[PDB]
Amino acid sequence: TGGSWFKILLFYVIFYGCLAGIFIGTIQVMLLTISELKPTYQDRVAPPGLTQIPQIQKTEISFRPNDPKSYEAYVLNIIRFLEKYKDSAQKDDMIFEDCGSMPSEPKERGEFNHERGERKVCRFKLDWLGNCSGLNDESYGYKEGKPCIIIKLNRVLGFKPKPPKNESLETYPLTMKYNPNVLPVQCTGKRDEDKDKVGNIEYFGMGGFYGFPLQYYPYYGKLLQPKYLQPLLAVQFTNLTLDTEIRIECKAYGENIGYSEKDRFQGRFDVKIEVKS
Amino acid sequence: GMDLDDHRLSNTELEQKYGTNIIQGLSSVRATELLARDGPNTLTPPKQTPEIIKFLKQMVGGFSILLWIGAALCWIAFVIQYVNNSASLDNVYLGAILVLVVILTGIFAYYQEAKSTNIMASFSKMIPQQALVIRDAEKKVISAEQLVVGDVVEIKGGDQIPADIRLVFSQGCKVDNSSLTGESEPQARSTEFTHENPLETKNIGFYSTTCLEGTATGIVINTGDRTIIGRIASLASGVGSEKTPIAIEIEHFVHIVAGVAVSIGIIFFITAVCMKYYVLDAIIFLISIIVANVPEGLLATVTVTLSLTAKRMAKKNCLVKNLEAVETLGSTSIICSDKTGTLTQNRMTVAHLWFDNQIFVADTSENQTKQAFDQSSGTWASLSKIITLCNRAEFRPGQESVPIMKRTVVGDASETALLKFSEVILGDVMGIRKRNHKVAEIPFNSTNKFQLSIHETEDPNNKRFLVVMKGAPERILEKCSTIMINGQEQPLDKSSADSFHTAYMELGGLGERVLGFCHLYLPAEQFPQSYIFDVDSVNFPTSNFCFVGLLSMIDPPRSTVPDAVSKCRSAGIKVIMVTGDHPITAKAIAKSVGIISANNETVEDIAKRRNIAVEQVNKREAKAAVVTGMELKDMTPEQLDELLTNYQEIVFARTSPQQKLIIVEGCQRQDAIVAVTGDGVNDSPALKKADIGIAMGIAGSDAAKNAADMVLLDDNFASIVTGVEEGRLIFDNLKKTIAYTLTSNIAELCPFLIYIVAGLPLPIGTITILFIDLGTDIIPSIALAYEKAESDIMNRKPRHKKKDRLVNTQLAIYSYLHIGLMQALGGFLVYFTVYAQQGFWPTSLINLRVAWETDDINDLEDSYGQEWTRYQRKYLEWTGSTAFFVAIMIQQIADLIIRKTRRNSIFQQGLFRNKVIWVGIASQVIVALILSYGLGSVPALSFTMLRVQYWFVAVPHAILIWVYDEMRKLFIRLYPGSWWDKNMYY
Ligand SMILES: CCCCCCCC/C=C/CCCCCCCC(=O)OC[C@H](COP(=O)(O)OCC[N+](C)(C)C)OC(=O)CCCCCCC/C=C/CCCCCCCC
Ligand SMILES: CCCCCCCC/C=C\CCCCCCCC(=O)O[C@H](COC(=O)CCCCCCC/C=C/CCCCCCCC)COP(=O)(O)OCC[N+](C)(C)C
Ligand SMILES: CC(C)CCC[C@@H](C)[C@H]1CC[C@H]2[C@@H]3CC=C4C[C@@H](O)CC[C@]4(C)[C@H]3CC[C@]12C
Ligand SMILES: CC(C)CCC[C@@H](C)[C@H]1CC[C@H]2[C@@H]3CC=C4C[C@@H](O)CC[C@]4(C)[C@H]3CC[C@]12C
Ligand SMILES: *[C@@H]1O[C@H](CO)[C@@H](O)[C@H](O)[C@H]1NC(C)=O
Ligand code: ALF
Ligand SMILES: [K+]
Ligand SMILES: [K+]
Ligand SMILES: [K+]
Ligand SMILES: [Mg+2]
Repeated sequence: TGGSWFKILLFYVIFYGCLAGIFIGTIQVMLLTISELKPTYQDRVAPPGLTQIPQIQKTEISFRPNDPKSYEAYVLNIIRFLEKYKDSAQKDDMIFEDCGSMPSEPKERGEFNHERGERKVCRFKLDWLGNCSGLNDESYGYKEGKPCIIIKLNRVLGFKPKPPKNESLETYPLTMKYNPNVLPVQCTGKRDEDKDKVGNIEYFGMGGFYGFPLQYYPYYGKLLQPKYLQPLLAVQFTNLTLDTEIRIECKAYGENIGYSEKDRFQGRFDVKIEVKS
Repeated sequence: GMDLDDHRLSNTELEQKYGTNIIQGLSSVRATELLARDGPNTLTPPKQTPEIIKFLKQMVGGFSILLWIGAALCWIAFVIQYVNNSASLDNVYLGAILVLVVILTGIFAYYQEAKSTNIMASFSKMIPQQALVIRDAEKKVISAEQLVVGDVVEIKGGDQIPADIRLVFSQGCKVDNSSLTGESEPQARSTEFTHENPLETKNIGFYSTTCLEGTATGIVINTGDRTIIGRIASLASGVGSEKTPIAIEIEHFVHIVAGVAVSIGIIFFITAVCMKYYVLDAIIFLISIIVANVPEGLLATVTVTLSLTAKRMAKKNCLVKNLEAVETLGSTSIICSDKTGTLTQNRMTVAHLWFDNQIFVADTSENQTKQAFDQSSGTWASLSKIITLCNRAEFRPGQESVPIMKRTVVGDASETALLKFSEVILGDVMGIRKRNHKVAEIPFNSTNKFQLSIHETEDPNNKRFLVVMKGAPERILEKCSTIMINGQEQPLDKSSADSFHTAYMELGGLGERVLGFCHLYLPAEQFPQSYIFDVDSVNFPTSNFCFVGLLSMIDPPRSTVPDAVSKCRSAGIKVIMVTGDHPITAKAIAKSVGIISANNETVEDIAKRRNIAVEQVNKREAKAAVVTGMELKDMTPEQLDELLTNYQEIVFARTSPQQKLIIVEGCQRQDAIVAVTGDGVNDSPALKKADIGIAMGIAGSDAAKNAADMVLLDDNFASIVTGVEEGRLIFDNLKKTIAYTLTSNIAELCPFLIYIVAGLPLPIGTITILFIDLGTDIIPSIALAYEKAESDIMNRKPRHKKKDRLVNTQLAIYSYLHIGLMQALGGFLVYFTVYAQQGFWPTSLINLRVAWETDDINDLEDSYGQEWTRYQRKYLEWTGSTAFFVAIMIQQIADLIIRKTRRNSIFQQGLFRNKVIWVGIASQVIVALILSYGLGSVPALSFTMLRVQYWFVAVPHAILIWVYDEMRKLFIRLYPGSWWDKNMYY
């Protein structure tokens, strides 16, 4: 009947309202515990991953230098990423500070508290990415056999990378080791066969060192330190076999940095490049 | 189907009809032609479907259709994944799991699916192999199969009748029709048309019946299936393929669940299609919905609980052939029971004996050791002596320690009854009989209806002759000159004759075989000790006797039968007695047992009391009715329905097996579950037709056991009430288990709907819900079946089959909406807690699934600006799924706690009363711990190790569920029928 329907509908409305109220109350109580400054746990994102700028589909970079459309996607994506790194975007000194042009020790900029307002960010100029800044170079590197990829380290809040100790020889004599304020990064053929065809690799970083300067870290979470610019390391090959697909792996070496077999992008690369003549 | 019975025909008419001669008989060539035309004289076995066909048919019953559809969708999704290269897999696992679940459910259902088999083998003891038939005017032993209608057959004593024959030359032939009527009393045979009904014609022998004594010659009139036994076998075997009430309720529940699942799947598939969704995601979501909506372990749990109840009942000496028969009993509305052998010991015994002008009552128990009925009074010694000496029955050798009631006696039924009585009361008659040198003259004949035996007393003082006489009371009285009362032999007078006549009338009206006992003393003057005697009745007198006592035999009911009948009637079950015995005995036994109440009276009784014609008395007053076979024969179905509706207590007498089946069908037409109890071949059709058929163990025939769903090995009638209680309890516990499973079904279902709608990261995977269904919910579901009764089960009336269903709307509404949503909310709280602590706030998860699942993206930004790789995102997703599963388990613990009672509070029922509940809780916790740590330690099946706090996040929601359910039940108890009991109660 109409009356019974009204009574039942009223009961269900009240019951569901109470259920929703309890759910939202429990959610708010839980949220009170978490802090907007720093995450409660960093188990999953503890060891930062390594990622490339071109953002390619399946770790494959295949293009023909003759046809612009082949590399237009990569060039556009690289430009989109690098847009915020232009010197014009850092003209404001209220939040950007001209930090040392030479790698320095990580600089603690305070604690994770709402006091001290915001934090300043060490600016990063595109000039250090020689041959890949795009200032003088056109289409960056994607001319005949000159692929260029920008390597960046995944942002982890309150993370200070530790360069490998000089106790053990990392690799071939680096000469410019400078472990105090640089995190080494190296790129080599994935398998023995690839090393023959990969040719040579050119690294462009801040001050000429092949790694991320430590002065930029630690990151402060995009709330205390908005507009944060992470350091970049541009890699350009400039010589590799034509019409042959090369598997290239880039690795970041550090005592703090870790690796995993399950996760291929945890401090390592798996990138395949093929320049179709 | 030759229903045109022909027994009124004379010998010449039979010869003309069948073209045969009594002297000549059928010719060999004619016999062969008739064999070719009609066929062999054998019962054709019924067609049995191969067990393999049944097993395969079991692969589509229940939810198996939905599971097959899900497996097909999983295969399609895997093919699509292979085409668009993706090594994710995880779909082949789902398909294999679904196929295995289907196979397991099919096996369980098959083991639960009745017994099948055949009943023709039961007639092996009957159906004699060979017979004597006259061919070409000569007698030759021929196999019964070759026997054909028309030929002349001769039957001696102690052999089975070769086929349905019409006796033509019978000399004192006696036959046993226990197969047809169910009564073992020998029936006299003759060659004249006595009764119109062929079953009682008295001049037709029946196939498979036994000729007790005498010789007769008959002409075959039916063979094979055309015989009465053949038709009974056809009815017993052919019919009997129907669904039990529990199966119907399970089918209704399956229909409800499948309809809900299909409707939700269609609606949300259309919605996803109209939301710009790839067919791959649509099929994945469809598979998830199908898995969530189908309770996989419910049917297997039901089978297991039924098996457990069957095991307990078998331990109670109540064998259960068909598994569903445990539930079928209980919820029964009508009980049609056989009189002889079922409600009665089937052993003729003396019940009442009248002497000294007053009635005594004698114990009729089968296990009774002795009884006393004013034995101290005089006139008892003479009766004891007359009973002991005037008897011919003897105990079989080797029965020293065997109980006297359970002993075997070689003699007439009445003679055996008197022998048992004398042994119980007097003592060892062998010594007493030996003491007296009985004279071989013991003449007894049917026409005489009296038998006398001359004896000489063993008393040294008297040492005189003692003559003992018993027989029909009337002729015994008219051979009685005086009656001995308390020793003195008072001369027979008008007053004494009137008292004797009244006592005989009352005893006969109680449906008892009354026999008169009298003896005379022979002084030595007339007949000296050496005087020789002749059995020709010429050497001794045969009149002027001294009547002593009178006694009757009733074949009393079983000791426990009356109490069981009273309890069944008090439980709201209507008890109807259908018997093939005479109406007087049936009515007497019904009154004694309690089928007919003492105050209740029949229309004939009312007319007799008012001394008016039967038609004059209005039928409204009469509350009991006794219907003979003929009245039921000439009764339209509407009249039968009206009779069943109007009369609370009904007794059917002189009913053939077809009439028993008709009565059962008429009872079933009133939307009533009928249970039939029998122990005879004539009960086979009724046992098959009835919803549940109980056959007596020791006294039951092989046919009754083969056609019976339940067997009482110990022949105790209280097993009926025990089974009623067990069935009602099983029904309640099944309701509880079904609700328990449905709650978790909805709890699993909700997350997928939210995932599709709001685009959150997958809160829970399909494999996780499969583990919930086939893991933690098994032991609790079985434990819920051990719950004790909340109230008095018997007090409630039987549940209506139509109005009351196992799964009703209130149960589904409560399980799906009320409790399912609470568990979904608790799981979502745990899920949001898991995600937020890692840097993903709840508001950032909206519409994030598309980017979350993109394998190309390895720098997804969270609420704190951190970047996540693809693998880390999926590991966090697995952690959230595991947390959701653990929350569901934690809330299912409280779900079980609340579900263990439907009306009582947990305080009244007792938390620790049922230990299987705690076993199930421990099983849930152990399974969750294993799946979270053992599995998941190495990430597998979307399981990952959980932090400690994630186990206890959902506890408050479980507490809230328990509090809400307790408040609901409290308000139900406080206010019965106040719009809260009507709606909230399930
Ligand atoms: C948006 C996504 C939501 C997902 C949440 C889960 C939704 C799943 C819900 C499932 C509900 C299934 C209902 C099953 C019905 C069984 C049908 C049936 O065979 O029942 C038998 C009954 C017999 O009754 P009786 O004679 O014993 O009664 C006697 C009454 N006395 C006491 C007054 C005499 O027949 C009846 O009563 C008539 C029963 C009629 C049932 C009408 C159902 C109407 C619609 C329900 C949809 C629910 C939507 C919920 C949305 C929630 C969003 C938050
Ligand atoms: C069928 C679906 C029907 C419902 C659809 C609802 C759609 C809602 C979508 C958008 C509305 C956004 C408007 C508010 C945003 C701005 C304010 C704000 O963002 O405040 C937010 C907080 O909020 C609140 O306190 C109130 C709680 C809001 C909870 C929202 C949960 C959304 C999830 C919904 C799925 C539920 C599924 C349930 C299924 C059950 C089936 C039976 C932001 O807090 P925070 O993260 O910065 O806190 C950081 C920590 N602290 C606060 C200490 C600084
Ligand atoms: C809020 C809207 C959009 C969705 C939920 C609507 C709820 C209130 C509806 C959906 C199904 C409805 C129920 C369907 C069936 C019955 C059984 C009937 O004998 C009494 C009413 C009752 C119990 C209804 C009550 C109201 C109900 C629960
Ligand atoms: C808004 C949307 C999600 C609500 C969906 C509710 C659907 C699934 C509900 C509402 C009414 C329900 C039906 C009510 C009656 C019957 C008849 C029964 O013999 C089979 C189940 C079936 C067919 C039910 C299936 C589930 C059902 C269709
Ligand atoms: C790359 O940069 C170097 C200077 O660092 C310059 O000499 C060279 O010409 C550049 N490459 C090309 C192709 O011009
Ligand atoms: F004992 Al019956 F029919 F009376 F089987
Ligand atoms: K399910
Ligand atoms: K049956
Ligand atoms: K379930
Ligand atoms: Mg019987």
